[PDB]
Amino acid sequence: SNKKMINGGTVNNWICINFSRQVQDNLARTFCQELAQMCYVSGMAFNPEPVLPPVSARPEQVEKVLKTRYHDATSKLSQGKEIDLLIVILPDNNGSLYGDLKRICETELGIVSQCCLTKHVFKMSKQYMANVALKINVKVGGRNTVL
Ligand SMILES: Nc1ccn([C@@H]2O[C@H](COP(=O)(O)O)[C@@H](O)[C@H]2O)c(=O)n1
Repeated sequence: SNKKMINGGTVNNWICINFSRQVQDNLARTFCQELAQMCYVSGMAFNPEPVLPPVSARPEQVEKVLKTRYHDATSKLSQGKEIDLLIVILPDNNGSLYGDLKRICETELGIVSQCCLTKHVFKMSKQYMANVALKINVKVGGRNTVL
């Protein structure tokens, strides 16, 4: 028995920001679609479409891109609704980016985030997707089985 979802959480509103120069917009798009699909079939409610298309940014502009995209996506929502998830694509070797990302999301935006390395985005294996779905589920308030 591999882990499974007991209670699937809900992601009605999500966006993706990409920080990897090896990843074009369409690949980010396709990756997120596969991830959304896995989350759904595993037992989550998960909108197949993001609030806004993926955007690509340089790691040096992490603060600016996050706050701007957060503001723009939120303003697009029905009044009172919030962004449930930010998917972030990172270079395999990203230095301080991961930590900066987390501090901003956790303590400034108050948004749940899931980071995904470029290497995994290119591979898009079903096992990887399943694992990330499990992580996302816990983060949005769902519950998974224990081994
Ligand atoms: N300081 C860190 C810690 C994790 N990561 C990476 O982020 C991923 C998981 O991100 P989450 O914390 O958002 O679940 C992994 O696949 C991992 O190797 C990183 O790139 N730098």
